[PDB]
Amino acid sequence: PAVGIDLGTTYSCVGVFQHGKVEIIANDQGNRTTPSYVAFTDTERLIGDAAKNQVAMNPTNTVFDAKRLIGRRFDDAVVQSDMKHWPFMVVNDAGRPKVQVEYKGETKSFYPEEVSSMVLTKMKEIAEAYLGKTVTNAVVTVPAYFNDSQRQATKDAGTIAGLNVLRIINEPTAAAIAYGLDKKVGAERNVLIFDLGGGTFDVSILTIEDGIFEVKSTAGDTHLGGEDFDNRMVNHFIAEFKRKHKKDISENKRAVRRLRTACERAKRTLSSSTQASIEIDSLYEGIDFYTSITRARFEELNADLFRGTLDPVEKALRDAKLDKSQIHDIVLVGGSTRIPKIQKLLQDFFNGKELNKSINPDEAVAYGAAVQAAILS
Amino acid sequence: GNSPQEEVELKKLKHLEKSVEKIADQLEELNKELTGIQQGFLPKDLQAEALCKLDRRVKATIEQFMKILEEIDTLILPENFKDSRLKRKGLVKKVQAFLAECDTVEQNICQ
Ligand SMILES: Nc1ncnc2c1nc(NCc1ccc(Cl)c(Cl)c1)n2[C@@H]1O[C@H](CO)[C@@H](O)[C@H]1O
Ligand SMILES: [Cl-]
Repeated sequence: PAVGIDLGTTYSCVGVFQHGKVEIIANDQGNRTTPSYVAFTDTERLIGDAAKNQVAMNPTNTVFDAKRLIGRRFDDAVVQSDMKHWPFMVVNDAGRPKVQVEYKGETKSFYPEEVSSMVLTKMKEIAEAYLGKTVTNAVVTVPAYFNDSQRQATKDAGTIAGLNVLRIINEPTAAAIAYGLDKKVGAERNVLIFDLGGGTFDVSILTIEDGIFEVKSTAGDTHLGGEDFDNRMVNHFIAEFKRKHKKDISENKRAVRRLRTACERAKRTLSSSTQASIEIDSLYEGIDFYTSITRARFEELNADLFRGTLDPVEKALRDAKLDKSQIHDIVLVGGSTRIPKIQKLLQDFFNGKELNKSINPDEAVAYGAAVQAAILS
Repeated sequence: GNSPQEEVELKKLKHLEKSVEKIADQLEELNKELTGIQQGFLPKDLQAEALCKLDRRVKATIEQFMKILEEIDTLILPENFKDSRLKRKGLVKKVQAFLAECDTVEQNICQ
């Protein structure tokens, strides 16, 4: 057995190509993705869902977003600017970052690939629970814009975890492989991969001719995702509470959290029907918040954000010296790409060109990495 | 006009009411240990460590209550589902009162 692992910033996914078909493995809790979270307590280490569930009770010794620190030096613009927003401690070990935590009372410290090996041990254990075999061979994916140190740091993380890293494959190369784009014939084909997740937005241009891939260009927005769309709804409904009850809910953490959770869920509902209802009883000062939002209202709240997803697209094409007319395939990955308006904008950019979106966009990178680990295996 | 579908909702709410009862028992357990630990037994540095262990567990209780709320907040009950709507709201206010109990504890120990 050989597995493909998407090692995500927020969540990870493991596939195995078996019986002519990729099976995206469900974890011990029944979920097809696993949060890339690790928590240290008085008594034990928690990885995945167990580590995410308890991030409110222990935010200090709960580590995440380690993929933003892996392979980087300590004064990377990026390590510096995300350190500002992480409850866990990033220390400087002679210019390399290490996460410091409290674990059974002893203060412990860990390089990001020790934290990332933890998640890879999780994903590996996960697949072995489904298969009832030992699992050691894997393909692990990285972002196309990853450098040598970042590629090697990830490979290491796998090796520390007991895996045999058959290869490190870029995420868009993984997605493209999922859609049998490497199987097409003859003439060279340009491929735009549109990766919009919960928190980031990555654009890639790749070329494929005869099953041979090259990265052309890389763009994106490091802090645009579904979380920004949830906030636009939160603002909308806070202003609406204020209009109907003349109450300001926004300094109530638990009311805003309740609202925001109903927002995120209603948003998903809006990718598949045209109106979402919400009932939150006793939201603030005992007052029931019953409301409803249409897909057009949700779209309008996010209008600038949806269309601005096109400036990394145009900008990736600039960098690749390609006319928007010379992209032969468009592929959608990351969960926020279910939003119809976004699928629509994009089609209407590529003068009405079709899109590859039939494989669950949360699952497509691990799918492709599965398909490729079986071939390399 | 009692309908078969309302029974579905009343069953969810009953399942949620029994979880709520588990966390309320945890909250009772915490208050009991609080009372006993503040009751002098340990040197004050060691009490502090004990009280911070409880604090973290009150935090988990708060969290567990929030997760129940979040799931209650997924229900859509027609106006004619009067029995369900009353149960949903009874339950929300129960949790909310329990949440005040937690804050009261958490607010005092381990800062
Ligand atoms: N149908 C959808 N419409 C709009 N956005 C969706 C979306 N699905 C997701 N993500 C995946 C998802 C599926 C099921 C669940 Cl219960 C969850 Cl929490 C997330 N997202 C967003 O993708 C990001 C990664 O999860 C998140 O922003 C999520 O809200
Ligand atoms: Cl997900």
